Amino acid sequence: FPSAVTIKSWVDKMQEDLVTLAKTASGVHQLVDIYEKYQDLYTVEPNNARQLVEIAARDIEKLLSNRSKALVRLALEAEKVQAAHQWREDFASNEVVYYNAKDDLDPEKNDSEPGSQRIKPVFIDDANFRRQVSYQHAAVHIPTDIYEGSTIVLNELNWTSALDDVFKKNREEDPSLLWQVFGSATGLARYYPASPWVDNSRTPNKIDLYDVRRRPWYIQGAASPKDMLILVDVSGSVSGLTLKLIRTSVSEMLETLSDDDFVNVASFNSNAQDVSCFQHLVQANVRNKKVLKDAVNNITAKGITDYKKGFSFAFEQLLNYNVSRANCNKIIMLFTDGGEERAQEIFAKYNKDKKVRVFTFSVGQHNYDRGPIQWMACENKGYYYEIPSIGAIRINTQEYLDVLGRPMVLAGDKAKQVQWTNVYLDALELGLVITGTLPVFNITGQFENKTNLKNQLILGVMGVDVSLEDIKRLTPRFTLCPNGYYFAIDPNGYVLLHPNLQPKPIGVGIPTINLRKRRPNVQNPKSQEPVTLDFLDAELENDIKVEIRNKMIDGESGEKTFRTLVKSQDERYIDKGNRTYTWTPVNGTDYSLALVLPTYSFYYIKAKIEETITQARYSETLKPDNFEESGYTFLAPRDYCSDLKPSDNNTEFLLNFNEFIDRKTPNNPSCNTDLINRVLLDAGFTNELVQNYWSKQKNIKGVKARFVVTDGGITRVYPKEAGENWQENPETYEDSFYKRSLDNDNYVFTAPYFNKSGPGAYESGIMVSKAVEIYIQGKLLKPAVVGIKIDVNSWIENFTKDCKRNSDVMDCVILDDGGFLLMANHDDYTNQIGRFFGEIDPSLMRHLVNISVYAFNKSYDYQSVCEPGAASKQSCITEQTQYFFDNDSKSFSGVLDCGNCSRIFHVEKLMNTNLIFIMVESKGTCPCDTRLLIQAEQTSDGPDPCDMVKQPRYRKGPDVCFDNNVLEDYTDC
Amino acid sequence: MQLFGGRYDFEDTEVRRSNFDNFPQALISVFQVLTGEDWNSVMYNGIM
Ligand SMILES: *[C@@H]1O[C@H](CO)[C@@H](O[C@@H]2O[C@H](CO)[C@@H](O[C@@H]3O[C@H](CO)[C@@H](O)[C@H](O)[C@H]3NC(C)=O)[C@H](O)[C@H]2NC(C)=O)[C@H](O)[C@H]1NC(C)=O
Ligand SMILES: *[C@@H]1O[C@H](CO)[C@@H](O[C@@H]2O[C@H](CO)[C@@H](O[C@@H]3O[C@H](CO)[C@@H](O)[C@H](O)[C@@H]3O)[C@H](O)[C@H]2NC(C)=O)[C@H](O)[C@H]1NC(C)=O
Ligand SMILES: *[C@@H]1O[C@H](CO)[C@@H](O[C@@H]2O[C@H](CO)[C@@H](O[C@@H]3O[C@H](CO)[C@@H](O)[C@H](O)[C@@H]3O)[C@H](O)[C@H]2NC(C)=O)[C@H](O)[C@H]1NC(C)=O
Ligand SMILES: *[C@@H]1O[C@H](CO)[C@@H](O[C@@H]2O[C@H](CO)[C@@H](O)[C@H](O)[C@H]2NC(C)=O)[C@H](O)[C@H]1NC(C)=O
Ligand SMILES: *[C@@H]1O[C@H](CO)[C@@H](O[C@@H]2O[C@H](CO)[C@@H](O)[C@H](O)[C@H]2NC(C)=O)[C@H](O)[C@H]1NC(C)=O
Ligand SMILES: *[C@@H]1O[C@H](CO)[C@@H](O[C@@H]2O[C@H](CO)[C@@H](O)[C@H](O)[C@H]2NC(C)=O)[C@H](O)[C@H]1NC(C)=O
Ligand SMILES: *[C@@H]1O[C@H](CO)[C@@H](O)[C@H](O)[C@H]1NC(C)=O
Ligand SMILES: *[C@@H]1O[C@H](CO)[C@@H](O)[C@H](O)[C@H]1NC(C)=O
Ligand SMILES: *[C@@H]1O[C@H](CO)[C@@H](O)[C@H](O)[C@H]1NC(C)=O
Ligand SMILES: *[C@@H]1O[C@H](CO)[C@@H](O)[C@H](O)[C@H]1NC(C)=O
Ligand SMILES: *[C@@H]1O[C@H](CO)[C@@H](O)[C@H](O)[C@H]1NC(C)=O
Ligand SMILES: *[C@@H]1O[C@H](CO)[C@@H](O)[C@H](O)[C@H]1NC(C)=O
Ligand SMILES: [Ca+2]
Ligand SMILES: [Ca+2]
Repeated sequence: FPSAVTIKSWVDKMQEDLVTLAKTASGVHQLVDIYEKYQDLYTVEPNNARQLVEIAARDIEKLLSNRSKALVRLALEAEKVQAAHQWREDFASNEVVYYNAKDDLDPEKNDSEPGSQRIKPVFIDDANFRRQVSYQHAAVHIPTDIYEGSTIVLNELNWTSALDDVFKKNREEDPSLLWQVFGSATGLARYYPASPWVDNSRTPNKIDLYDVRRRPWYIQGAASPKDMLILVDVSGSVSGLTLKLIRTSVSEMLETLSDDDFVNVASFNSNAQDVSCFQHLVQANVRNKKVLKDAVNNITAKGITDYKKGFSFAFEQLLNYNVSRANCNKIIMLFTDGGEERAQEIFAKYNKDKKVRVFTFSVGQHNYDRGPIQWMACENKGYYYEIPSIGAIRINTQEYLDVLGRPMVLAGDKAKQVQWTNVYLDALELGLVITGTLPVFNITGQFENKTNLKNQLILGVMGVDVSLEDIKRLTPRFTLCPNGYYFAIDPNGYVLLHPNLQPKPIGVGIPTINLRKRRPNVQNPKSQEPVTLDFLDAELENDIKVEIRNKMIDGESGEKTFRTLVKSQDERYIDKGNRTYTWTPVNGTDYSLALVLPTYSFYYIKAKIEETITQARYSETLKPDNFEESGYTFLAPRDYCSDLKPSDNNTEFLLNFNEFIDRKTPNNPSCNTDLINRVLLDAGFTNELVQNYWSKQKNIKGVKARFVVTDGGITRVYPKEAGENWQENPETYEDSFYKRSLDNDNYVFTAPYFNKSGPGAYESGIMVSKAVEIYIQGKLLKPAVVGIKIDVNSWIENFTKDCKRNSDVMDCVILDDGGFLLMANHDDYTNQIGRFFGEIDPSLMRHLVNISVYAFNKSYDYQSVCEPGAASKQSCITEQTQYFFDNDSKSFSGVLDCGNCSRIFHVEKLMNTNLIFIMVESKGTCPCDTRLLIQAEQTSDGPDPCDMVKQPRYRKGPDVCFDNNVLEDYTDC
Repeated sequence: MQLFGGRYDFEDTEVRRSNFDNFPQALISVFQVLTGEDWNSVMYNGIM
């Protein structure tokens, strides 16, 4: 075996050759010099991490206050208009004129429904609405199973019409408003502007299941956070249809709970016990609700009924106070059929003060006595419901919120506070939005106090949508580093704004489907859950990030600098870099805003170009006519002006940009001059580099293509023949190699992908990049990243010319930090370049991760596409693994044994590069193989959710809530 | 009532009115079998 001195000499020669190749081909020092040669076309401006967050927080607060102003107007006008409603009964004389959505657009429909007159809108297209909308009137959505033309419905359409004027006034005051909707307690929904419903009734094979009463914003604004305990009867007599209906009803009731509510499901048959592994109230987020649903769809009916034991168990669980709780609305929901014992002594013993509401449900068709459960219902300030079939479940499992809102109504003007929901997906296909809610009270005879009977219920909820794109426009990122970003958090740990939050729904568990019980024409529901992603689930969890998150949850402002592990844009690498977190609270709301800025990013380049001819020359520079001369150019689709729009097509976007800058003057009366000036300056600098340096040596032996990517959005690949091989995002802020090069302080090798269609193995080459570092006045700046694509074959010749071609004695390979193969020694691994080393040599890879030359760690991705198994595409959790170097040590030596074998290895690390050199005896020396070490997205279901509830994350629930009012009547059941 | 009493706990939504859940319904079912009208459905329910 060759000794250490020989291998040090060999790897030193290889690293020197590669470093010289990259340095003298890319031209890092040339770009550095031309950046430092001018120092007059731009100025270096600080990025104050404190002022920026204050400015952004104030802008967000002002936007949300603006949105809340349009809510109080709607609420007051609706209350005033409804107070003076007449309630007629004969509508066939004076029809009701309204535009019913989810109706056909044919003028020849000839509806002629008695009591209603239709409207045919014009439906111009619109922006900020990726639909066609009409601003003249408001649309009305009525659920499919609710008949329009009822006396109840026709009266709502009669008085709610008065809201269109307020809708239009709200729009004309602020033209950036999204949907404004009134959700009625009768199932109606009147929203503005008018737009056809996404899913009409039965023109296709599909139907819609949209009741406004079950939407997250309505449920949030209709009552306060709950402490629910579902008590299920699993005695013998519920066997049959009533057990199946009980299971479905419990699932539907769970569907109405949010993250501020705490729930647990228990069952009783001569003995009370929990249905799952929780044993107390839990947060009722997506995962815990999924666990409860799974446990509920497993209960069987056997035994003798005993209400006293069940109610004792439920009350004791409601009296815990050892755990996190909403601590507002302690309620018990009993799912039974009928009995004979009312258990007066239990209610006297446990809630003689009536601090707990008891809602009772009679499920199924049966002959058992229902009097006792009605008495249980409307003795303890509750209500009584009957669920005889499946069609009754949806409407009966949601009406308990009418009772819970009575104290909120009796509170008066104290309860008219604006609340903002979690991030969810808009029902009209607008993206991720949040809604601000405000309840509307019924005040008839308020000045005379006549009835006050139906005045204890709310009329409905007003809502205003704010898209996450609206908030992101107030946190600009193009003066920051590609590694810098904003993110905002709830007083629940959930991210309002984060780079890793995606429009996909949050996945839970593993998606299991049965294709053999799937009728083709049934229109099954898709999803209704909100996109709640915790802050610790959006980045890598750390012991300091938890402290920072806890500190910014409870309304505190501070700053922090620490070392952290940064996952790359594509989940294949992990980098260690300094980051600074600056956070402040948003005053008006409960959100908290933080700005993540690395070092080397406290100063940015602000262009000071003022010569029109130079601007014109820089502009004509990035013209497609001379892509042969100055290199193929890409442009980042940023919002330079409101007229030209990005279009996911870089050639025609560049054409539009060129004609836009050349046709009208770059004075830009309504466009962003800073972005345009930066783009022009960077284009000029990159072209100067290309013409002066890259063009001199048109052909280089080992170099396939040379690229430069700069801040501003200019990318240049010198050989036009290499342009169509460039598969990187035109936006420089989304290029993984760019950010990796920014973090590291040396040359970075990016292994090509494997099993991907297109030229990526030999016709593209290996990519090496380095970040350009300039010094203007002793301040760090990393504006651009240069690099080259090196020939695979030329590198092979460099390598072979012991370590000999197709050697049957020794294996010599090169890996990057991440275990991806970049250079083999036998031409069988070489063909499968770009694979994880554990896919081809699992034993050595496992030993390497064991000797602590490779460090690895795992994370969960809660927004992934998953293929359903047997037990199109669905959403689930995938576990991601990334490998990275651990110590600074360079040389490691040892022997690994697998079944009385002996393979000697000696890994060596290349200086000033993220590569590593490994030599080992051939796999044919010892035919041993335990199992492959997979590095890929693996479909998963963890973590275990009923071990997190024992030590849950820090949380801060709402502090103001309304329950237990003396004036409440509670004589209804 | 002794044989098929409370044993019609079928999970499906389909309704079977002729059962033996209480004395009047058992009398009606026995009388219906006696007249012979549609007694095969009663037999099938008892078998299942
Ligand atoms: C591994 O491959 C490399 C490229 O694929 C080869 O690198 C070439 O080595 C030549 C010999 O040293 C260099 O020539 C030198 O170039 C510099 C400036 O370019 C001149 O100042 C030197 O005078 C000149 N050498 C002489 C003797 O005149 C090539 O420049 C260099 N290629 C590049 C792109 O830089 C390696 O040679 C090869 N490894 C081995 C072991 O051969
Ligand atoms: C609900 O529907 C009813 C009936 O369609 C609306 O009531 C109608 O309101 C209009 C205008 O307010 C009334 O017209 C008025 O007629 C009198 C003569 O009686 C005239 O002096 C006025 O100048 C005006 O033209 C109309 O008579 C009235 N209909 C009835 C039957 O009284 C009602 O406005 C609708 N609700 C809302 C909130 O719009
Ligand atoms: C808001 O509260 C008021 C009063 O609490 C409600 O008004 C009342 O509405 C009911 C209908 O549910 C009216 O009853 C009807 O009366 C007519 C005769 O006028 C009768 O023929 C009907 O069969 C029915 O009994 C009641 O008269 C009416 N009271 C007053 C003072 O107007 C109102 O409905 C509530 N708003 C909503 C949206 O529910
Ligand atoms: C949770 O509630 C239980 C109620 O039993 C508490 O447990 C008791 O705590 C007292 C406090 O001095 C002890 O004297 C008892 O011996 C405890 N009983 C049992 C069965 O352990 C408990 O303290 C509460 N808090 C926690 C964190 O468990
Ligand atoms: C609104 O937010 C601003 C943040 O800029 C708060 O202003 C600071 O508040 C702290 C705490 O009272 C003071 O120590 C600082 O001196 C304030 N800064 C300035 C520039 O005045 C402000 O207090 C918040 N509003 C309210 C009502 O608390
Ligand atoms: C991410 O990887 C890091 C590797 O540094 C893990 O942190 C190490 O965890 C082990 C096990 O407790 C400790 O012995 C090391 O001291 C830790 N390193 C440092 C620098 O503190 C971390 O646990 C991984 N994260 C996850 C979620 O697996
Ligand atoms: C909020 O409204 C005020 C008043 O019209 C306006 O000056 C301000 O620009 C608005 N803010 C936003 C973020 O639209
Ligand atoms: C991170 O900061 C520490 C201390 O400020 C410094 O020693 C280290 O070099 C920094 N990391 C990089 C990559 O510069
Ligand atoms: C994936 O790559 C492997 C090489 O290990 C090859 O055998 C297989 O055919 C490839 N499959 C696809 C779909 O590209
Ligand atoms: C692999 O790691 C485990 C974990 O400590 C260690 O006990 C074991 O000895 C390691 N294997 C070898 C061959 O050293
Ligand atoms: C690198 O790994 C060796 C073991 O191979 C260990 O002794 C050394 O401490 C590590 N270097 C560090 C932690 O800097
Ligand atoms: C390792 O030991 C086992 C049992 O002693 C033996 O069967 C096997 O052949 C040995 N390995 C080799 C390569 O001979
Ligand atoms: Ca029973
Ligand atoms: Ca017959």
